[PDB]
Amino acid sequence: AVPAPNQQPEVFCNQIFINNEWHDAVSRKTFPTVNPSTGEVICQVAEGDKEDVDKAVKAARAAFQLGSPWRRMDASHRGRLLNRLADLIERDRTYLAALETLDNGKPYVISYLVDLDMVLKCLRYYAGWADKYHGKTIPIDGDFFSYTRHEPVGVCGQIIPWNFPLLMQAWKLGPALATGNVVVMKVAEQTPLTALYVANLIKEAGFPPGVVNIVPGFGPTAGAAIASHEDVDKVAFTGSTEIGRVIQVAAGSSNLKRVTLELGGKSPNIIMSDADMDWAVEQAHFALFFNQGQCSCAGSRTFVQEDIYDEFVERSVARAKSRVVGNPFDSKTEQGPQVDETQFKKILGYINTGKQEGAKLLCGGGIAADRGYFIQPTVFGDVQDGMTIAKEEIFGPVMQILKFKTIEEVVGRANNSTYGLAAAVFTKDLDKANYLSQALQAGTVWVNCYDVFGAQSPFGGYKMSGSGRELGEYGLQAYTKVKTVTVKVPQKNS
Amino acid sequence: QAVPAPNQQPEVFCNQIFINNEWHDAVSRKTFPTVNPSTGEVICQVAEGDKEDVDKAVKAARAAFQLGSPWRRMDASHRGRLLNRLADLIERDRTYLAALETLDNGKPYVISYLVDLDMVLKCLRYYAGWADKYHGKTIPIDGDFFSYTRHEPVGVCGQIIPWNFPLLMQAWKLGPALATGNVVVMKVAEQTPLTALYVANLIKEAGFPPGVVNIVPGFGPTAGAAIASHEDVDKVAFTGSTEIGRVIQVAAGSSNLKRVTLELGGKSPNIIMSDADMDWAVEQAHFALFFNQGQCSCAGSRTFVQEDIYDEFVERSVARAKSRVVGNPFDSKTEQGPQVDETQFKKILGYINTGKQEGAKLLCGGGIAADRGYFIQPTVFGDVQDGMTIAKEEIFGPVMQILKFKTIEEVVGRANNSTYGLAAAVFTKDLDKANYLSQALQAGTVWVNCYDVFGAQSPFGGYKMSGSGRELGEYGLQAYTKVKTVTVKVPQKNS
Amino acid sequence: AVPAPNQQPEVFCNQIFINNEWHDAVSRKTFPTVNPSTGEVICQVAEGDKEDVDKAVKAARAAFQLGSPWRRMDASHRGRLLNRLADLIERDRTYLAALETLDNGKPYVISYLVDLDMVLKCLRYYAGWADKYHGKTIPIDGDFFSYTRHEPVGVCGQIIPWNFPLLMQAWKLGPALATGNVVVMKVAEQTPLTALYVANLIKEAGFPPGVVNIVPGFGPTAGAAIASHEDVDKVAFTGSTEIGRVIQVAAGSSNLKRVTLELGGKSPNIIMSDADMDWAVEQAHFALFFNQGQCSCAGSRTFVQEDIYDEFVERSVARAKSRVVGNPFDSKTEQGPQVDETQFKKILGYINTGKQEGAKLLCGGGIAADRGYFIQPTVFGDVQDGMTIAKEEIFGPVMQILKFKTIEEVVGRANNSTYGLAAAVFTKDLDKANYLSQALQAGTVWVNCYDVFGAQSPFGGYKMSGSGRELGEYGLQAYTKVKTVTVKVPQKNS
Amino acid sequence: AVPAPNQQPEVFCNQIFINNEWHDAVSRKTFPTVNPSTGEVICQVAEGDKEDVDKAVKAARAAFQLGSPWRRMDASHRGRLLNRLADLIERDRTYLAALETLDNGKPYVISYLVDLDMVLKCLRYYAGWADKYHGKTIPIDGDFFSYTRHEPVGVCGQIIPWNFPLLMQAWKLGPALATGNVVVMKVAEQTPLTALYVANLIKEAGFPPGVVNIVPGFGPTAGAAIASHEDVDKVAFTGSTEIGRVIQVAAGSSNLKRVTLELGGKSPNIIMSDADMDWAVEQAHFALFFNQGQCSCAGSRTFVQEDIYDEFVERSVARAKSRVVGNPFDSKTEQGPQVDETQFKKILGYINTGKQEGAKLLCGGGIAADRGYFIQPTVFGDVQDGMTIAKEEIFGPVMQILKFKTIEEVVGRANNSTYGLAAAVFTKDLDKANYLSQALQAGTVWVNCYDVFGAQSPFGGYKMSGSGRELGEYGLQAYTKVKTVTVKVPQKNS
Ligand SMILES: O=C(NCc1ccc2c(c1)OCO2)c1c(Cl)cccc1Cl
Ligand SMILES: O=C(NCc1ccc2c(c1)OCO2)c1c(Cl)cccc1Cl
Ligand SMILES: O=C(NCc1ccc2c(c1)OCO2)c1c(Cl)cccc1Cl
Ligand code: NA
Ligand code: NA
Ligand code: NA
Ligand code: NA
Repeated sequence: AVPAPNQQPEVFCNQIFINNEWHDAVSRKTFPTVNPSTGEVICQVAEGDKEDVDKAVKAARAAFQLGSPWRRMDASHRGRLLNRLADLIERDRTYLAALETLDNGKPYVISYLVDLDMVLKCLRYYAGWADKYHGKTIPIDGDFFSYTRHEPVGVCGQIIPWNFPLLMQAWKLGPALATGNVVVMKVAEQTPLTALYVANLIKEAGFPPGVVNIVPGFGPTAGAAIASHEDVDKVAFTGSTEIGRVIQVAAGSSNLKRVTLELGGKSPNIIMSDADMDWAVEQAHFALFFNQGQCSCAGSRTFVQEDIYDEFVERSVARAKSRVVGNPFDSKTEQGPQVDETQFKKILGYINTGKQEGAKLLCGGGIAADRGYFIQPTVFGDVQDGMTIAKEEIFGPVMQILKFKTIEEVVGRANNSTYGLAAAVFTKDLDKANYLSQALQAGTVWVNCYDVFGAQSPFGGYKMSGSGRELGEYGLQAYTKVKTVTVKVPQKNS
Repeated sequence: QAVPAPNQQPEVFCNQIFINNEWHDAVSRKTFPTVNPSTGEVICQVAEGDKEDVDKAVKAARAAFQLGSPWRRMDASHRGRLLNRLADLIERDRTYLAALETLDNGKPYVISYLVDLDMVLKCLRYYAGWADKYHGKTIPIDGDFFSYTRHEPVGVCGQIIPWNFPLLMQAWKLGPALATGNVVVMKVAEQTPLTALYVANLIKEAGFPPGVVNIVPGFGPTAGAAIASHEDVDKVAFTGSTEIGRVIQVAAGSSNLKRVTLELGGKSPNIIMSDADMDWAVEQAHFALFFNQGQCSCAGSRTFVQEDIYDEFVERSVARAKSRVVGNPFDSKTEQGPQVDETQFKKILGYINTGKQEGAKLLCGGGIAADRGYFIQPTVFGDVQDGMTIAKEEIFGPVMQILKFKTIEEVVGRANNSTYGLAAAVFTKDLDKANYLSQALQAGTVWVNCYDVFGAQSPFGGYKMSGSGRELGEYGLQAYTKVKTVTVKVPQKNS
Repeated sequence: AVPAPNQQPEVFCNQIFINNEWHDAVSRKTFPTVNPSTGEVICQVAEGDKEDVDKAVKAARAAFQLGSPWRRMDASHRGRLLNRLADLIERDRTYLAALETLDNGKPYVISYLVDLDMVLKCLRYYAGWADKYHGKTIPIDGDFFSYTRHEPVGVCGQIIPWNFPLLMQAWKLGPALATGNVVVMKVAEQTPLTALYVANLIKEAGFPPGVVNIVPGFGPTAGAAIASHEDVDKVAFTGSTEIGRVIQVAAGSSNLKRVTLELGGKSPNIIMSDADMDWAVEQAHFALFFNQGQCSCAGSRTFVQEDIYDEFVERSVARAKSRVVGNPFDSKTEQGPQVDETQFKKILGYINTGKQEGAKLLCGGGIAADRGYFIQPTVFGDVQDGMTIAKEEIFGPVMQILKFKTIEEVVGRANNSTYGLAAAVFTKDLDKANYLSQALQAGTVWVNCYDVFGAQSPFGGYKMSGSGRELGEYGLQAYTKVKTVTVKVPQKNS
Repeated sequence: AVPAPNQQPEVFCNQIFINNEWHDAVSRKTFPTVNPSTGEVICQVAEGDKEDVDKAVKAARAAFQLGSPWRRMDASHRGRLLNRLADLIERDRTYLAALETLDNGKPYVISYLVDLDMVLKCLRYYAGWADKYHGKTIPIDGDFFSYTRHEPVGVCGQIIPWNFPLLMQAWKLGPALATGNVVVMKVAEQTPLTALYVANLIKEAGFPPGVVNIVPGFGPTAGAAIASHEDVDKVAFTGSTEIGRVIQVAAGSSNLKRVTLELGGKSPNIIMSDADMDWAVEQAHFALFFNQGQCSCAGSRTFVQEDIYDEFVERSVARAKSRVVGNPFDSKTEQGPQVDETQFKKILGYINTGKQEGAKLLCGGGIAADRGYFIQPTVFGDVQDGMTIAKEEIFGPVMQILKFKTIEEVVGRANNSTYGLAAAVFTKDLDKANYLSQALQAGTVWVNCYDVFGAQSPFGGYKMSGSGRELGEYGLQAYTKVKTVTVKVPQKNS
């Protein structure tokens, strides 16, 4: 049950957010953001640059000063505030789902039922962590009392992508604020709007000024400013593998700030011959096509055992051909447009590359509409490991199906990747499942499911898919600094 | 490693009461005989501790626990060193202790050596590593305060251990209590005090301060009951029959509100799905029931077998029980030794006669295996029904119950229809069946495609009437730890 | 600020709460509850007994059945429910605060600012714990995958005292529900009203029927029925130590149910000569007299170093004499009546006992008013360790001041007690504080403060003051069962 | 209680350690290691370069392969091996302490009682962690079973310094091997000998070949090759802040490997007017001069309250003048030589800068012997914040004493540093101790003591002092990779 969408949501916030106030760029420059369904400009947005980031970092640093409201505040109260934000986001849930859909392209039903639900669950989960992340009292040798405090890292720079604007914002803000940090956040030029509105609610919820600061703008400018800043303590970045290198380089050439990265992937989805066919087919479709295919953990390498290959493919093509593409605000729409023109063209490039290399086109393969960046759900069969489409992140509605024989074989082929973000195993066999989840070199391994995310369970990549983890108790460690205090005592006893 | 040839008649060097690192006679000067179950002959006399010797033990322990004492001041890391030393000393005397364990208890020497001793060693060494790693917390309390917790020793811990695993039970008790800075007054089984008393000697040699560990051999209703009722015992831990754990607890509740943990009986279900690996399932089910002469609280004493494989399984099961070699525990061919004593001997025989009378199908064995010693034939009952006494009551002997079932919903309900809940097992190749069953079974430990798999790392304990609280793992430390909160006014609290 | 109270609040809930339903006793019996300030009957309340307990237990068992809504419910959602309950409670904060004062006698200002706030903070704390109490994956020897599940204990009997009716309810429900248990709760016959109103809010919050059942009645009847019930998996009791020994006895001869107890105390409050005099004096007054002296952790043995003893006693007597006793609804009132005639009489007896013992009566010592159960703030000086008033829990506004010379001396004297619930030290010296915080045999040691409770920090007794802990992560341990699952795997790797 | 030293220990191991075998450098080149007490060459050592690092890494990768002896080994057994290694090191304790002194210069008595003891305690501490670092079972939403495996990070590059050759090696090997990692370790060109002997003991203990590989050589060559390697999964560096940057840059332009740094410091040692004079003076001397002043956490900024400043400075100078410099093998020697000519000249240069900037040279300040790199214990008084010697890590026997007035003042000046490795407070006051321990921006705060290390308490810096922690349970985090496994189940229940 979903409330009727306002298909033309008004935009209220489009400037830079610092100290709970709205600011034009120092330069007074602005940039257009576009509706990827129509190609029409939604509105102009403040274009943040190095000098704007400087203002934002200075505001955060002051907010973080010892004895400030934010620093003195009860941990439990940081929790109440996160809970209040959740309630405000829920109050304006219909509006935000619509705004997300307008700015990003994903179906309003998914924005509402998935993205918005997950945002509420993430903030609410982390609200609970604010006063429960304990330090230790330590049985150290000698006549001493030793213990640790789990202190905030400090000023945290956070750069989030366009594929899940609201959710990614929440994945970052939850652990950061629960642990008492202050934030300087750069949002994607493609999808700045929803985050800017949330900043208004952050103000409304009662967060002290300077605790959260959002600077819309371009990456080569605003993003690198954060990563290179001499007073930023930590930088978390979710984006492509390409941009990620550009960040850790800039971040290491400054003040030795802490760095975490959530990057691309080429995740294998393995279908053993004893898997439930109907289930494995629907899940493989879901695994790849979700969010217009725009997921780092997309199941973009579908390994199918030879004995069931033909039937699996047969059933998969029918499912991809029945996938409804169109107006994101139509309840019946399964697939919206790609986020922008640059993505649109790049996806079409990979499709054409697939054909040249001898992959077998089974459906789609071309443009799905003359208006907006709609691409047809595309499926490639008989893919081989050495193909570009088998190796590179496409980030589009393009599915690759490979055939294997043995379980030992597929382990080697699934693991032969510079990526290692996620993987899946579909089988009914207890031993096969335990064998594969242990042997697969990925941060998350799903068994008989896919894209199962909980605020409670960590997500992150092995290898070149990134470092560190988000979500769960683990997501706190990156936003925490350990101080050991060791006190001479008259006589230590047990 | 290879099993060294055993001295089949090892000498006894310790048979008295151990208090403050010294050997005592009982006050009454009374001693009692401990028997060799393989021959029925007396091994030696053992000082017979009673309440008055327990009072000496508790006084001793209390003194060693005093603020400023060597034990209380000792670095936690050092308590770990002490535990490793003890382990090193036991490994030195492993051949001797393994043989002594066989002499006093009856279990095959090869098993004492390769199983019991290895597990004792692994248990002590594991907890040696916990000594300096069980942290309290610092806590982000509201207001201008600094709040933290100290995990302090619970104090004077009375520990009563059974006879089925004398060395191992000792280790399971000493490991966590010593790692966390406690002192102990231990009462060992009258059937098997010898090995525990020799280890008391090793505890001295290892360097533990006097009074940290005190051992009082004696009888249950006297020595054991005195620990449970003592006004200066802070914790009592009892492993044994469900029947006696009831008594022990009843005593603790009427004394000083001491902390109590129990490790009691069971009638654990071993569930064989039709898709199980047959040969594997057959050998594991045999092991699951017959191990240690069937003398395990977690014995797989209700063998549920899916109807399609029932006949084959029962046939293979009876073949294996028929081939199981019973005899002298020092002969390497022996898989089964005598039961622990005559009382058990007869109780098991009684249960067998009950099973026959109540209409269970006697498939093999069924009576005495030798004229001398407490040897019983490995016994298998087929067509066992839930309502039968032998399907309900713990037998603690080499008596196997095999029950037929049809569906997975059926077996879960039947397995869970028990006052016990110590352990359970599931043999199947299907992921969903394993997961469905491991979640649904009301048992403290669930084994999947294996049985009797223990590790110092993984907690062990029962649901329902099989006791309360756990042993082993990090959880074993909780029952031996006391939490103190210290909350301090500070000038200005900041994150 | 504090809103004006309705001094004659209406009563809505006075029956037995089972399956979200209000029931009369099977016997149709009711009992009168009395207003301690006036000695007048407030209303009649259903008198539950063994048959009513038996119905409650059955309902709880049924709600706890595998596949039930409460068992299948996401842990995070149990969290939502506790937060909703807290919200409904805060909604009715002004009303519940007045009802608490009417039935119990404590000053309304304190019911509102202390009791009700701590109730809210408690439930909101545990809401956070619902989906964060993880089991473990364990590196066991051999080719095995071993892990633990932290399952609920099941049907939990909870018996709560009359001194903090609402807060003790929360201390019990928070952890039990966060961990997925079901509850059969016996409330005190002196103060059943506020707890019954909360049950109404538990139904309104959306808790499934049977998850919380509340049976008002008497101890020898309803209480013993819970403790002795064959189908109750755990019993938690807070109250006098004598009655605690009975509850622990009932559980032993039934079904080996897990029992935790929170019992009495005779907590030492240690004042070193280097302490802040003004703070120490006001804190020692607070520590003994708070809640009409009706706290098990009351600082009922005030040890004062001999060099500041004369001055401390002077200030302490003056403070006691100025303490305003009267209508708990008058904002000027610091001290209401004792909870009932039985307590009233007990306190009078203890006062006389001290007098006959040769303790010096420095002020008070009699009845403070005609109506209700009011007792004059009373102070004894030159108290000795062997005195009955120095050893037994008085649970009234009766202060015991003792003189000591050295720190090594006061440690011994402080510890020479069969109780061990709490302790405090007042000093400015770092080493003195550490020495004493380590040496005192108490579950809680306060330094330069007293009665500082936080939802995050555990509370419970050493020795005969009880077993187990409430509050904090520790509060969850008693409400969880550990299950180990150990699985054979093909080949264990790190 | 110290065994007599062999003042000329024989060298048995001087090559590259790969696969438990001793290797010459590919180029066959070698370099001299010097005795800093005599300036004379002890012996030549294999000069490993990029090609050799390449061999070692391949060796490590092979030992880490799924199904290998190290990967299949019981975790408890990894612990048994660490204990065996510790026992072997204890067997050869006299020899190792003598060789440490010979190569490094530290007093033999210190090498024996401090260094080797701490080495033993570190290896034994972590041996105990081997089978106790659990993953989690997670109460995720939905019908799933979700859990984490704590897997090894893989091939770990470890570059260690020359100030604590043996202890540093153990600080790295302990956590790394306890978690099942494999290691390529680069030892200091100045002190490579003891570490290579320890590798012979690693072979003796029974560690599978390729689990530990040691490549002696130079920083710009061997050290850089490790950091830039495309098959190294993690890099841990300890040394100057300068080189730490080089490492973090090289380690970012390669394969996004994990990086932890332990860098320099300029740690504030704060003496309040109510401190114990005798104790504070001896401890401030220890804090600075320990190990020829060669400790990153040295108390190289001694702040003294003006009321006690004069007396503290007088006592400190007297103690510095009394410090015995000489042959490290002489039981009376308190201070040996600096590590090498480079450091020798660098410290004398800092001394020169100190005099040129107008800090009061109170004692020492020159060369202490005609042979070897001995420098007199030096004390500067009236040091100001803006002086080079008050800002830069000197890493030698050069003490700075500063005057302050208020606790608010000293807090601001102590934190006014790009370094935050450690700090200390000497006071008898409870409140002052707590205010400072919280306010000081350092990774370790000592109260009424200094340089108190325990295997159990974590160590590491804030800001430019590095990232991450060593020792304790936290020391395990940088060596662990988290895999989340999420499994579809029939019907989830609590
Ligand atoms: O709808 C779901 N995932 C969609 C999804 C895919 C990729 C994502 C994501 C959500 O969040 C970030 O990346 C989903 C499902 Cl089927 C089961 C459990 C929990 C969740 Cl959240
Ligand atoms: O008001 C307080 N305590 C009063 C109090 C006394 C005894 C109690 C209690 C509260 O809760 C149960 O027992 C109080 C104080 Cl002075 C400081 C910090 C936090 C709190 Cl909650
Ligand atoms: O000798 C000690 N520190 C000397 C020391 C200084 C700097 C260090 C170190 C040891 O290890 C690495 O850095 C020391 C002390 Cl006084 C007390 C407790 C534990 C320790 Cl280990
Ligand atoms: Na857009
Ligand atoms: Na015997
Ligand atoms: Na009342
Ligand atoms: Na050298």
